[PDB]
Amino acid sequence: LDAELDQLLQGHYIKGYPKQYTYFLEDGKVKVSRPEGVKIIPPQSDRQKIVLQAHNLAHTGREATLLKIANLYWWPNMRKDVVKQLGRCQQCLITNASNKASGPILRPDRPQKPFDKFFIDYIGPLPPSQGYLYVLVVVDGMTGFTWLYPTKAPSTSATVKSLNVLTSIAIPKVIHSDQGAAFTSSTFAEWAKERGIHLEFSTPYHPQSSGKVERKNSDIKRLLTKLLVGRPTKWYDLLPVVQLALNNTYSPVLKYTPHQLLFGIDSNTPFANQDTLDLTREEELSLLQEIRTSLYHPSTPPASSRSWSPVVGQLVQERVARPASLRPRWHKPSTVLKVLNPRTVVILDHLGNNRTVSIDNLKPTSHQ
Amino acid sequence: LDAELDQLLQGHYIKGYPKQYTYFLEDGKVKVSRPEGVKIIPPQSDRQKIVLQAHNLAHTGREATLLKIANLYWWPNMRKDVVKQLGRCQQCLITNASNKASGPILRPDRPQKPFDKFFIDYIGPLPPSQGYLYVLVVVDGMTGFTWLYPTKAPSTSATVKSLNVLTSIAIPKVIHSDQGAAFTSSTFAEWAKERGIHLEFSTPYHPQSSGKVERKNSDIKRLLTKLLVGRPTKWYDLLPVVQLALNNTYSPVLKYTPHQLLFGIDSNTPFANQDTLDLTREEELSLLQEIRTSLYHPSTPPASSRSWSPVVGQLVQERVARPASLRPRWHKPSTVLKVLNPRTVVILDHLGNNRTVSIDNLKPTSHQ
Amino acid sequence: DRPQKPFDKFFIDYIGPLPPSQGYLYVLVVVDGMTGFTWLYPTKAPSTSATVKSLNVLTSIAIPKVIHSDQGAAFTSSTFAEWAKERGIHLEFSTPYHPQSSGKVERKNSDIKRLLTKLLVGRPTKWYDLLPVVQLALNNTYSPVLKYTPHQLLFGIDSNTPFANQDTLDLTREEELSLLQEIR
Amino acid sequence: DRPQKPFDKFFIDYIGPLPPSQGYLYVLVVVDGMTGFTWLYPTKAPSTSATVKSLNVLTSIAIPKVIHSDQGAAFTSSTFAEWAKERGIHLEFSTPYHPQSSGKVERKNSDIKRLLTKLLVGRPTKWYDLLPVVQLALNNTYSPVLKYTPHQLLFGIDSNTPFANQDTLDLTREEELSLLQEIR
DNA sequence: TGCGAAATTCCATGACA
DNA sequence: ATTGTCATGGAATTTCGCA
DNA sequence: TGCGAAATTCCATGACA
DNA sequence: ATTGTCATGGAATTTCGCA
Ligand SMILES: O=C1c2c(ccc(O)c2O)CN1Cc1cccc(Cl)c1F
Ligand SMILES: O=C1c2c(ccc(O)c2O)CN1Cc1cccc(Cl)c1F
Ligand SMILES: [Mg+2]
Ligand SMILES: [Mg+2]
Ligand SMILES: [Mg+2]
Ligand SMILES: [Mg+2]
Ligand SMILES: [Mg+2]
Ligand SMILES: [Mg+2]
Ligand SMILES: [N+]
Ligand SMILES: [N+]
Ligand SMILES: [Zn+2]
Ligand SMILES: [Zn+2]
Repeated sequence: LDAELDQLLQGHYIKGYPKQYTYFLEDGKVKVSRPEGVKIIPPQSDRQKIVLQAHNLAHTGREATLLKIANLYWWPNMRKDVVKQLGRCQQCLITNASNKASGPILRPDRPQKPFDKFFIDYIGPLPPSQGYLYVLVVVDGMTGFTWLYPTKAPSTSATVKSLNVLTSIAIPKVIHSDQGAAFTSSTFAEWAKERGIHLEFSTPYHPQSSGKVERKNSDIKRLLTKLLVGRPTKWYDLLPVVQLALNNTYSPVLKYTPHQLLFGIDSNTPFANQDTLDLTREEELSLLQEIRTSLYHPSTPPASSRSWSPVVGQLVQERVARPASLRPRWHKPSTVLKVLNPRTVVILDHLGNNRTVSIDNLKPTSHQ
Repeated sequence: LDAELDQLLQGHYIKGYPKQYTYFLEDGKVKVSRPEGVKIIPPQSDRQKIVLQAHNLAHTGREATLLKIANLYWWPNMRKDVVKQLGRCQQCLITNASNKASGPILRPDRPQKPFDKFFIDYIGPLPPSQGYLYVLVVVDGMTGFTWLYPTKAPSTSATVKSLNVLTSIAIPKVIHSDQGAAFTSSTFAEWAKERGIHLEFSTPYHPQSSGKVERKNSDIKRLLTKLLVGRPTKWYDLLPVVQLALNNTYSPVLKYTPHQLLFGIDSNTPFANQDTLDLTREEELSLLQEIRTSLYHPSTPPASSRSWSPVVGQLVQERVARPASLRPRWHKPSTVLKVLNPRTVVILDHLGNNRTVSIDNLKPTSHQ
Repeated sequence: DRPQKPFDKFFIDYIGPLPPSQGYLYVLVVVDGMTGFTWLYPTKAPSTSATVKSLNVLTSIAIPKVIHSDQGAAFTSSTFAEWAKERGIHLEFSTPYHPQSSGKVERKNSDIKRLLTKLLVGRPTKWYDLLPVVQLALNNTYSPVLKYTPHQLLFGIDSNTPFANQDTLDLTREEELSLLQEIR
Repeated sequence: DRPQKPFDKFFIDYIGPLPPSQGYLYVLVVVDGMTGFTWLYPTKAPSTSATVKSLNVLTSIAIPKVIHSDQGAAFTSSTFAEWAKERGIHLEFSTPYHPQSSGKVERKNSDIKRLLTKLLVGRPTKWYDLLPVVQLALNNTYSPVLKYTPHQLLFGIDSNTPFANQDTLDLTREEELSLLQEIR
């Protein structure tokens, strides 16, 4: 108010208003002659309303708001008040984009053994082939060995059917999947408890987390496409072929095929490797154990020059999953309860629940 | 054939087969004792068939194919024959991904004057508001000044309606648009010739080329979203508001609003800048001409470490636009007729036509 | 006193009734005081409501500090005053029976009536479609008192449509003949 | 001569007819010669066609160099020979009336019949659903001659389902009682 | 103990929709 | 309560064949 | 002729679907 | 016959106020 501004019009020094400028009166308003021209100094009790009117014109950020205000006013530390408003504009906070990138991705260790961890997923809908529309893909984490099953839907019932056939071979310690309807059902839960299999889920809307199997999907679609060039897309009869072809393909970085990492010896397929012809099986299995433990493993890449990593108690916002036309892309702010690892957090969510989410589906809330 | 392989079994030196290895016979086949073990040396007349069978197992690239062959054979310069096959596999060439990035983007000069160049586009479908579903967006290249019109469809007829109203203000030299149905129609062509307006089109499927207006779309959707927070999405009545709000918003890098770049003086809007209060109009227009010519202009960023730039006569492939499920993502190879600029080419296309396409919708054909 | 600027003052007025054209009967006429730039809007009536609808289009491009009008009904209504106040536009009326503008504006307004008259003869029904071409004409017309057209003073640049054949704007023998026939 | 390996030789054979279960009547039995690993496939008939359908599933996981069988119709058909030739699998027949395998295989095949018999009593109709659990049992069963189970020899690792209670595999008093009743 | 060429390894690119 | 992946083909680097 | 703080400029991020 | 763009908010840098 006029408290400070009275005390100024005479010529006493108030902290923040630099002494070397002349602060007069005119038209009933305190003014000042600043290099850029003459500007009104409003009373402190007017300042928030001003910053707010300027910000609301087009819901602009720090500079674009300041330049509007600067047109008519000066006062000390304008941007501090501007930023105060930006931090409280519900509408800006939930609609604006982030400009900080996620921290560098983790490269989890490879499962130590075949059957320690299965990654599973559906591809589809594909063009109908014999009344089939999807493929269940099951990928052993350690070996890359992959099983394919054609289904009529990405349903729990068809998942259970196919895995009953698969697990006739071995039972896996863990099965990791995303949060598809087929995997999160209680039926599937029961099906797994019945066998002492642990169900592991990806954070929601984050397929990188099923990267092992997602990546194998690419190879499956790619080979299927090539085999189908200038033919009708009858893929059902090619699943078996694509399966065997891929399980027996070399990985240039590893120098092994998934079949070899699984069995330690080629079967009767074309170009079968014969290097262990003179070893006993037991010597062979010895060599396999060795090969398994020394496979190349990548490491987290450098962080980008403007990433953020979550701190306990920080205000962060979850990305809205399927945002309606003309609706905000972000949820209201929420707090980081726990930091599970540098790329995964638990938050106290938009209702009042605990949610485990990927850092890729969060931004840090701006202006604190 | 056995020509060279006879001449070898005795012990004479053939170019390519190193002398220090022992080349025997066994089971009716030429063999050799290589550090990795004993491998068959097939006759030259068998080699292509072998490379082909190995490649076809899963349509693998250079190394993953070589490792299959190496399992049973050795001969001199295996990879040369492998690469020869990869270059002829129709199926691999049109299905595989590229691994070379485009050259660095161009930053075309800003139009010199208001009305030299309009960039136009449709946003929508939006939620229906008064029976309206789209917005025609028209953006002046030089100033950023934007006009908005609500329409019932992205049609030629509604484009013509809106531009008749707009061009009551001025007629533009050029109107740049993408290849939407509404802009490529002969009716629209005629509508423009009637006024001595030149129609300029983006390369197909390359919205970056309309970047000026695409980018303005973002701001329009963003402000509309904020103004609609917890209200029904009744956007029709907000067009006028969003228009005026955006035309009068500062660009932090430029330090001017589009309205100022257009008129050189603010109108009676909030926070109107008053710096030229004492200038005559003519002095003002003098200052505007100055401000216009000295605006910040960005420059092409550094090339990525693995980009390609098109050379006349090169084999390149156009990306299929809307590729069906399980169908290739690339067209057959074609030849670069002319290099319009480093990011734009004319090619002799997949039928037999000339096409002007963006380097972003091409890969260079692999293995020459 | 500070020099005159664009957006300082808009002068508005109705012209009509005219023969119907695509359903319309009137032209709201807006002329910028400083530049002489003209905007024209077709309306169905000289009402506050039609005025507001039209000025809402214009004022989403630029807002005048002052609107000047005569004491037409549409302009003196308290709805129209509420509108103007909402946008911080001051209203300004010439005293009844005594219209006063500025010479520039007077002259501009004159040209507008003449150029209309000229094109409604022969096609008295097809003017709605012609309003665009009329405005470009008026705004690329050279002003004797200033060295410059309104386009030039508004935008500070030459125009891609110069109207180099400063027109007749005058009724020929065949037009006086079928205008004294149509209005008889 | 080189040491024996997995995939060197698969021994195949039919078991049935059995009481219908989900429409099925037979079990195709595949046993790896080196490891003693067992795969079981349920079929509707001992036909070439059912054999091919089933072996197509298995051979999309691993392909044997040799298939050994008796002179069953399904295995001596020229369709079955065409199939095998297409996949580079050599066929091998024991002379009629004189079945010969290997002791390991003989013993494995024995366990298979016994363990089946044991579970079809009480639920002679519910075996289709049980084939998974049976295979895991057979493949995690310890072999006296080798230090190792077939799971271990196939994959070179311990199994998440060890079958630590080496079973009875023997018919109790209440089972001999309702098996000599059901088959009477 | 060094050269030219081949073989191997490196790694940015892009797609799992 | 969880976490990216890896075929690909030019280019960079190392190894091979010979002296 | 140099300090501490404020003001300005820089610029990677991401969305135009 | 053509071609990316620019609001955003932390951080890096420069300028201001004072001595
Ligand atoms: O595969 C799926 C998938 C998706 C949504 C829901 C599901 O249930 C899925 O399985 C998206 N998606 C493709 C995809 C897009 C981008 C990055 C990666 Cl890594 C990727 F895999
Ligand atoms: O706006 C359009 C648009 C599209 C397809 C056909 C049209 O006619 C369009 O107008 C896609 N698109 C969004 C978009 C995606 C990615 C980059 C940029 Cl720059 C971008 F603008
Ligand atoms: Mg999924
Ligand atoms: Mg997936
Ligand atoms: Mg478009
Ligand atoms: Mg667009
Ligand atoms: Mg009047
Ligand atoms: Mg038999
Ligand atoms: N890990
Ligand atoms: N340019
Ligand atoms: Zn806001
Ligand atoms: Zn191929």
